[PDB]
Amino acid sequence: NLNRHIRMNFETFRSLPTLKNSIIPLVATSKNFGSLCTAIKSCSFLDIYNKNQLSNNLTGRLQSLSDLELAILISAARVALRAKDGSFNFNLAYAEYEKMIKAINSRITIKLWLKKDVKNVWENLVQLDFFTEKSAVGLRDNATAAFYASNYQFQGTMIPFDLRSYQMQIILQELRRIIPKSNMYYSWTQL
Amino acid sequence: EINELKEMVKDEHIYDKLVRSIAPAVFGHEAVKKGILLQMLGGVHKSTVEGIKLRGDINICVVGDPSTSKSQFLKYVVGFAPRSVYTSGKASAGLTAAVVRDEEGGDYTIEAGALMLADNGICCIDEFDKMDISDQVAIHEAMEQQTISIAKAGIHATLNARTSILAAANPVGGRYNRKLSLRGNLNMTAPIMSRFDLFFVILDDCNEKIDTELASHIVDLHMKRDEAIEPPFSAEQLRRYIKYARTFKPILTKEARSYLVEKYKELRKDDRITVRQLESMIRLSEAIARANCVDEITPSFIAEAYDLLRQS
Repeated sequence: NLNRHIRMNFETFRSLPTLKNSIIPLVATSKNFGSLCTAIKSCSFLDIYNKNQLSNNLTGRLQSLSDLELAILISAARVALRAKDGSFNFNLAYAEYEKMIKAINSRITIKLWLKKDVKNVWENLVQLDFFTEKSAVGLRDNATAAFYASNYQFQGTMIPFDLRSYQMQIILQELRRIIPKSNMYYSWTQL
Repeated sequence: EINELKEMVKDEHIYDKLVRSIAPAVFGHEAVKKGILLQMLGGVHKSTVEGIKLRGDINICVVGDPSTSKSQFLKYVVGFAPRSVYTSGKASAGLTAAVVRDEEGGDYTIEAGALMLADNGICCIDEFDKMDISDQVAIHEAMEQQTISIAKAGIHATLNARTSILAAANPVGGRYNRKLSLRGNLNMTAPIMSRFDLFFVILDDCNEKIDTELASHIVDLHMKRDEAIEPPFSAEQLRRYIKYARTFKPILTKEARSYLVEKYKELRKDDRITVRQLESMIRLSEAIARANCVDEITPSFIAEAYDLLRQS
């Protein structure tokens, strides 16, 4: 298995200090001699290690959200598929969200939330980077280019919160592959 | 016959076998089967407190993407209902009863055609959107008032024709987009879009769990008279049940009217919706009362019609 998993490191990374990084916890987590020999015989810790390195880039970001936070974002992409650039406002989300809700009860008991509360959920979604602002250069390269962006007063804050034209990070079609069919909104991943 | 009819009106699960036995060759689509089953029998048309007859019939129109099983219902109605005339629609005055001359007196006679051939039945028009403007305004002139008028050679004659239009339509591009409303995608004017009690929109995608069952049902149907298609009971008692429910004539109560005003407010809160959709759900209420064979209607059976209107 150790020879098997080194082959994976040859494939994607093909760089030794990446693999060299993995062994350092694997040889310090043992407490007696015989456990260490089984560890390099099993290499199951490398699975847990590659789990943790993966656990919150994009997928575990998605798995660790509640029922509403999925339902907002699922509506957020179904609006995003309609326009040509894919941009969508908060009112188009909410309207879409409401329309989506007006289908689950009629086909059957689910608390439809208000306007004044979705903003609190909408705050975490933009800082979970599932959305982006439409024209926002994220990080400047050096210091004096960033300092030239600090003095610049902006126009997007001067339009209100519910009209900052948010665009999409994770497209609608890819949501169907990650969201299991056991969830009720699986009919909404596909259009 | 009465021993089978009295046995079939004393149980409680008749309607659930009726919605899956009105079209045994079609997999899925219970709402379309519900509207097709309630569109065979109407109700409460009688006479208005003044002296004019109202539209007591159910109009059913099916829309959706290409290559579906929605024409199969079209092929079933005409093979099962005796009062059923089918037309291709694209290849169609004839629809609204055309005029032809006789040489004795050079006098006109009115041929029913698609529109007046059926009596207390279902006239089914496939491909409703490739028709012209003249036959569609003749259908609209035949639908505002339950009558058809023929004006030819100086004489004017109108007559009572009762029909339930089963209109099969398709979009302008074929694929149904959820981007906009029904009006811009159906591509027909408002008046001819009105006086329709129920619309059935069918959209398809890749959902393997029901798709494999649909493909297995399609390949299992392709054999010599399979039992897979078989319904819980045949059409032998269903024809006399349709006739027995047809001669019933039921009526509404006060609790149903008090729930109906709130249901009309709930349907208008979604906003076009006017008096015609209210008349369509009122006519569907006595049809579901006749199908479940209950005289004085309770609002719990009208709640399923409210859910059917909410499902559309």
